[PDB]
Amino acid sequence: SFQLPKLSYDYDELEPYIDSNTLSIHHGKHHATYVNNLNAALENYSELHNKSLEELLCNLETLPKEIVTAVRNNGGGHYCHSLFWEVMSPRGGGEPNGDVAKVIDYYFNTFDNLKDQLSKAAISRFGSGYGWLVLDGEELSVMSTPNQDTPLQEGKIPLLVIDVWEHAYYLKYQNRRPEFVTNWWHTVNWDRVNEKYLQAI
Amino acid sequence: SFQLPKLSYDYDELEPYIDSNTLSIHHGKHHATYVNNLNAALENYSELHNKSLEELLCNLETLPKEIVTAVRNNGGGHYCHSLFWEVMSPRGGGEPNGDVAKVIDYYFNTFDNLKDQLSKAAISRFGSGYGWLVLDGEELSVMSTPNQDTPLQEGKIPLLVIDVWEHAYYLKYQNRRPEFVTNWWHTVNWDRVNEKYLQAI
Ligand SMILES: [Mn+2]
Ligand SMILES: [Mn+2]
Repeated sequence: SFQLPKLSYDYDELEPYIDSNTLSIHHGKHHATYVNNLNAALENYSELHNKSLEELLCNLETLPKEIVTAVRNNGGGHYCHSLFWEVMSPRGGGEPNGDVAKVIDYYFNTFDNLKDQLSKAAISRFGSGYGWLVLDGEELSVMSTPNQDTPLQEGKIPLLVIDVWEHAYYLKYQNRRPEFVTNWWHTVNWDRVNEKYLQAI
Repeated sequence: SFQLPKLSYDYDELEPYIDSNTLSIHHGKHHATYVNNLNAALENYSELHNKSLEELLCNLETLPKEIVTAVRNNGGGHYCHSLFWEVMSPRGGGEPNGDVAKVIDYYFNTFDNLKDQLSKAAISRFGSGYGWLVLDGEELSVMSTPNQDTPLQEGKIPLLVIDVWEHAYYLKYQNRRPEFVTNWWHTVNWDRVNEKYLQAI
């Protein structure tokens, strides 16, 4: 039922920021595996077949105990990676544009300050996880999550995410997570972020 | 003044099971960083300068709140990597020997069954962490931990450990964690596992 989304670009089109082999494995093995495991967990619970990915991740307590973890982990993996691919682009980078640029300045004063704060949140996530920009009411804030956990469980709406699982960066950057994060800003699709923000409100 | 331990073997000596680049970075960068951050956290707390690593990690609940996470994470990293290196060897692999082989048969029926159980525990540890063989009273058992957490916390004594942080295996095995686990078995220093068992009594 859940499907692996096609990327908007080819596996070599985020070079040199993200290497081609990594993008192909990260999408075609890691993300594909979360989708397949999510579908396996839900196969035999047809009462859940019409839940959207968001509904599942917003209501994890109410699932059968046999599958809550599988849905948390693989549903999370599906959600997080799907957003990650959407917010990068072969012609991204630079400063925010559109309506969201304005709300960014409102809450962070400058874009450079947002970049500093999200970068710190991502680098400071110990072990596997993500850094996030979220809408919490009218407010923009930065946070991190462990593993494939998401902000939806907390009522916050993701606009932008960076994957700091070691698989996201180890082939090119090895232990140098901060160098990966510095490079990742060059890929950011501010057009798509602005679309996510409008959707959110 | 914790120190990075010397390996018992050169960086190319676990080939072809673990690549030399990985071994060099994993010991010389990752493990070194945990040691350096551990020493940095303890520097301002003179009370603690004579506590052993085992003491620190068995009594986290009592450290200053300003540094407990730093000690858990970096003390953990030094403990876990220090054991990881001593349980592998260029002479390792195969079926267990010595007294521990008899205790393995006693609790698992056969060694092949221990191997299945520990491999499963390592593979199923979602995110970053470790798989362990521990002594829990007189009884030996298999478990996993997240991040740089150890069984000491819980009163159990480590005899053997596998690192399943992605940094342990990504350069050679990428997403194929099961393949990495299969190869790691060819490295196991059963002499050292035996010594750790005898001491655990
Ligand atoms: Mn990922
Ligand atoms: Mn490690």
